[PDB]
Amino acid sequence: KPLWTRNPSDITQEEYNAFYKSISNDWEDPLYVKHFSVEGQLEFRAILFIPKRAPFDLFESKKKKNNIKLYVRRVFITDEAEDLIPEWLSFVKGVVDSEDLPLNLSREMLQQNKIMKVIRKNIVKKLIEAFNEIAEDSEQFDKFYSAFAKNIKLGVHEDTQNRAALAKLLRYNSTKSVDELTSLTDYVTRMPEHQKNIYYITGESLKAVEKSPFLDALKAKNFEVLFLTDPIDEYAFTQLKEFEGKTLVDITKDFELEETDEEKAEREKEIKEYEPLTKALKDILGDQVEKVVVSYKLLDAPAAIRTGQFGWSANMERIMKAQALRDSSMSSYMSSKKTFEISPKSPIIKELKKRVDEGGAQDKTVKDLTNLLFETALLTSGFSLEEPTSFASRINRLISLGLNID
Amino acid sequence: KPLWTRNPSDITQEEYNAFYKSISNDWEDPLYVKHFSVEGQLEFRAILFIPKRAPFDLFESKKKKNNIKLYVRRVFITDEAEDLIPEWLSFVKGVVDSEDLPLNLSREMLQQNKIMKVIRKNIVKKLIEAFNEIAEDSEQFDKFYSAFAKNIKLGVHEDTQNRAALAKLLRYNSTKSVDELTSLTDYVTRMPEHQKNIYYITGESLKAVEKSPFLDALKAKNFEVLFLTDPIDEYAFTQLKEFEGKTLVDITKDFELEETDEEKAEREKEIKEYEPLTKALKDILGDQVEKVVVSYKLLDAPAAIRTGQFGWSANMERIMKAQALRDSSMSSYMSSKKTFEISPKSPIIKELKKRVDEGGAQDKTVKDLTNLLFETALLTSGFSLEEPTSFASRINRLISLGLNID
Amino acid sequence: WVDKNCIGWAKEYFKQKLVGVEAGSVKDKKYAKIKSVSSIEGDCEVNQRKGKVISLFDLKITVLIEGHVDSKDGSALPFEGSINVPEVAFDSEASSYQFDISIFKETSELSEAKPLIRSELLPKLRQIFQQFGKDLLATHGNDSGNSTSIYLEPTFNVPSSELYETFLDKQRILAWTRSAQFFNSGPKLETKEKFELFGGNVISELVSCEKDKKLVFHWKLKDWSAPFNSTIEMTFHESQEFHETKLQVKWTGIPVGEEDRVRANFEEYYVRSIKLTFGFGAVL
Amino acid sequence: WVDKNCIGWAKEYFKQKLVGVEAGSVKDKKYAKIKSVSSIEGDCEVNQRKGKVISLFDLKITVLIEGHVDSKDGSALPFEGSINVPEVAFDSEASSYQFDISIFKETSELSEAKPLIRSELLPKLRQIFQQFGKDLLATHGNDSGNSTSIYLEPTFNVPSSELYETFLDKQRILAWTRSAQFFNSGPKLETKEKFELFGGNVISELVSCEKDKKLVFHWKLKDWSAPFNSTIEMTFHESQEFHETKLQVKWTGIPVGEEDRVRANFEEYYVRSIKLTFGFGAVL
Repeated sequence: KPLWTRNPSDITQEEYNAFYKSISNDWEDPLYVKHFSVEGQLEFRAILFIPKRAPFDLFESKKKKNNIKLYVRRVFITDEAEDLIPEWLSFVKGVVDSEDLPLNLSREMLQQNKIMKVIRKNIVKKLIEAFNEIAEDSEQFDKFYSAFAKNIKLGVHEDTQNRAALAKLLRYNSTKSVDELTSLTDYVTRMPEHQKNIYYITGESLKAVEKSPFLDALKAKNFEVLFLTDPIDEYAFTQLKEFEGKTLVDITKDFELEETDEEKAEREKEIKEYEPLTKALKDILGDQVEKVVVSYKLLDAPAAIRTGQFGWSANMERIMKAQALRDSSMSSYMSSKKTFEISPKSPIIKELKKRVDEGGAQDKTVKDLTNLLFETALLTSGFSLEEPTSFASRINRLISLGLNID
Repeated sequence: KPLWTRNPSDITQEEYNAFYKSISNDWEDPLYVKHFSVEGQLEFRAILFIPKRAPFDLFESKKKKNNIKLYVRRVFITDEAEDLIPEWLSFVKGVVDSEDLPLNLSREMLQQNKIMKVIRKNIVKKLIEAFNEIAEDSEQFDKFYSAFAKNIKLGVHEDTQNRAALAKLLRYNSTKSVDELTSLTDYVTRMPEHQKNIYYITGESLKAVEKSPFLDALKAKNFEVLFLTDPIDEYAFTQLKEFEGKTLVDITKDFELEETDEEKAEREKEIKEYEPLTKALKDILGDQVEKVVVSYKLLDAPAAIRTGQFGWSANMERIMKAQALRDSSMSSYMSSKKTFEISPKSPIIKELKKRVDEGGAQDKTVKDLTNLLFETALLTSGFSLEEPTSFASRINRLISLGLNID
Repeated sequence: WVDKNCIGWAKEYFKQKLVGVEAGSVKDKKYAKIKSVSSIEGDCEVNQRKGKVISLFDLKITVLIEGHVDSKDGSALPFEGSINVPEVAFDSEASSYQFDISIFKETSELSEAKPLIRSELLPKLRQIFQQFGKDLLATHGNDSGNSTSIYLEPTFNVPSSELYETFLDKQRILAWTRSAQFFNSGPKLETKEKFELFGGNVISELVSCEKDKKLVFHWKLKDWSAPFNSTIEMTFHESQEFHETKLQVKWTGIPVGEEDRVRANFEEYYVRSIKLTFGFGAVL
Repeated sequence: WVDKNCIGWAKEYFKQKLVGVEAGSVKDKKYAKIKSVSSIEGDCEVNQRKGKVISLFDLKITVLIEGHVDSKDGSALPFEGSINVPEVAFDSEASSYQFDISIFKETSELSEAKPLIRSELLPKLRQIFQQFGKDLLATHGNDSGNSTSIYLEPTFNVPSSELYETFLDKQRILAWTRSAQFFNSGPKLETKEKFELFGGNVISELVSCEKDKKLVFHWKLKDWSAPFNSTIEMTFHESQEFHETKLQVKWTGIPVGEEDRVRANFEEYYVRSIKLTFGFGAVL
């Protein structure tokens, strides 16, 4: 008698292990097992295995050796079932046995039918339930995440009816969770009552975002910010757009941070004094930025580059510009729009305001310093310079003036 | 009467145009035609067409729609034979008729065999001859290049029998050919008698390569250097490794420049006196660089970052860090063995050597100055920065000292 | 008679039930109402092969909603939006229905529009979807030409004007299509202009256009019959709070044998290609 | 017979002809000589189907060369190298042959090695390849188990130390293979240590190794028979001119019907996987 025809409550763990060792060439114990059965008018018994790592051996690469095997009335069909399981979910193994599949004339091929799509949706929802059960065991969930984080993020990006269900499996670091990977539910439960947005920031690595200047202000309000380290998590974040009524806000892009009415008055009475400075920065930067705005999303940073909305992020622009087949003739310019954000509580910005109040808005030294500030803001924000020669010359001038070289 | 059964001298242009518009879906005329016939030990008649632009439409995606049609004894066989033409060459159109090809029982499908390999070699060599003929008239050659530069570069990177043959079709800019795309033969033609290395430099765009400092000294000795812009030129260059006996030298990595005996004798006396400065640079940088050598491959830049030998170029590393397929757990870290090259002709290096002579090798000012110099040199060399917040803070500190901020 | 296709019956039942559902009254401070059902895609079949009446219907629903919410000045700000559920099935639970609710031209003053319909409009749709299965099993238990229309709602990360001029710029159109044939000397598309795309398979005709608002084309594929000429209308709904555009596409005149082929061809050659060439949103 | 398999005859003819050629005399200051033939892959058959004798032989040749060049200060410096001919066919012109000349541990003081081979040894190889077809059509015209050996030469852009420790670090091995099974708890591979790779298909055992210069393993495939066990020998070479590591690999004991299979498996799973995971060279 086959294993999938028995009750899972009467099957030992060693039997599942032997079944995995027979159907899979891996020697390690499968990280999780899921034997379930759907009854009613359509019946199928599926045993699914979650490996401890990515099954990327591929001794027969580019040839179809799909992991999920299909059985029709306890008869093996083939190993070319591709649409039975999504490609992003094509990392689990196991078998599924049914009796209502509309096979071909010779009963050796299954393609172009809708009776298999409902079984596929049942498989993916049962795999979601299995992942949720794995989430109860943190020790196994750490291995599952460190093995299939890219897969779960691609699944969040691809699927729609399971996007909100798969969003609960996302584990990231944050300013208050630098030691362990926190979840979105743990974030919204730790979120203050007045906060209404889930703030996140992307970067090339954790070391780049651990000291990013876009956090300080959000740390002044004690707002927790999620950290994104892979180039694939943005694909899922731009598809989620919200979680449990709390929308996702990327602080590297242009956004609004609500403040009190007294704070609004204190900021509107202070921006009106920096209008000539902002106009000078705008007409000296040209078309490099859309606007130079006095921003209060910084505390000690003199200036920063905030990519205007409708565009990408810093890490997103970095991962998109390094694609050879994406654009080779400079046809994409959506992410070219940026904003020059300045913090009025910085001594450099106050000195620039005093200088433009004196009337030296068109001074060569002020123009050079503003251009160098724009370049270092592009640098600290995560954008490559259009020409490092000007930045190098300005750095050399600063060093020469520091070493008393005239 | 089929066109491949007639002589090419008796076929006009309109017949070729009609054949191309019937076998393909394009409404425009083909860029070049090649109607040839081999009657030796291998007998086959091949008609090939070069499209004006890259036919990357792929309206019926994910299905076998190979470009070159196959005919056996004036009988159409199938449209799934993709092994007849390489994947990099799978952009030309046309038909190939033969009589010695073995087929299946019904003679509608072809399987793997060795007889098709010689036909593939004949096709690729005749297409190389056709490209060389296109090189005679530049009016169409510029269109062919702007259409299939990536294709020809992937071809010269992949193939090794026709690697030197495909190298003749490479057209790039240089320090003396900024107005038009020059060839490698035209480059070695203008090569001086004392130069035996084809120097090339890669970057993210032409604007950054044109103003790169690595050319300055190379322009002092009247040495022409080629420019590479696409992320695929580096691979084809490291696969070529030589052209007409002239070895390819990537100046972004370490190399040896031509110099006389008196030049070596005059440079060793200047290197020996800067040895404590180099040791201070080395033991201050630590892990970032493997060695600090007084390099003469620069003219006026105070410092630069040169990738340690046996490493990768700047553009190659920038693209490989963005592949997003194996970067888990930082699997690619061998390029971290950089080298800090310094030019003692600049006043900055002279002042640093004077400070070291005074005994301030452990001063914090020297330390943060050389740190900032290292980050700006790594920036100008074409590499990304780590934790740029400290770099921005040092820049702001120099700005504050420039603005007389107490 | 052994198998009964009830996709049209399900469409009529949804158009009868989903319409008129209101979250309150028309005079309330916060109010919403489903104007009409835009599209009902999938399949709804009833089979008697197993001897017992079973319904394995796989359907996806998309409706349009109109209402008004509160504002800071005390006035009622109207809003138009869409509500699409990607899966309704026989085995779906009452709390398993995922509702993708979106507001066209979303603004901060419309932020209260999303939770409202989440508290008074969602349970009604849930119970309607739950009763749909029982009504289907109780009803069908015992024993030019005709065209159709589809609805699409792709989300692009691009301003409305940028995408509008991208859908008109001949050079950019040839860029994101890689095969284009224009019969006019004009640099950009104008009213009453025909052009061919995708190796002769696509033949479209710009009929009407509004500045960053609407684009109407007479789309037709080469294999269709002569009298079958479809009409596609694209409406731009760029947002102001989150700043995203949602190209509302109403595609009528499609033959009954291509209504699926026209869908996957759009999400790949009209949505994915633009997001790959110009980068108007992350896509793989 | 009308059909004559001539791969072995071509191999022995090349082994009898390619050896012995020298770029002058050993007494000279610059000398080179083909030591032996490394590998001859492909197929060489003579068939009769078109009313005349034909031979559509498709072969790829690789040989080793030894010699010495002149130094700048004192005595001559010896050098080892390899010559790769990727194509020899019936339609190949005398000047159509391409010769990939490589020198192990090549440096500046060795750069003059290649032109000599290009001035004395290349025409000899050209005329030999030309006369090969003539003697083929003249000779074969009209009327433990047996194992073989192959030789490959992959290129890697990495110092020899890192590439050598890559084939020994169990963590790096599991990284570039993504499937590994070790029986010993040691962190680094040691002598007489067996381990499993590539989903139970690859059975290897490190039998001998030197410091950054040699790596000898006993290679075995699962579908192979019991008394069939292959021996792989890999040698590292750090060139001071190209600044790469040309790891020459030699397989012995390969079954008579597994040569191209193991060649492709090594070129894809051993070379390309390392060049994409660790970046030890270009891959596309």
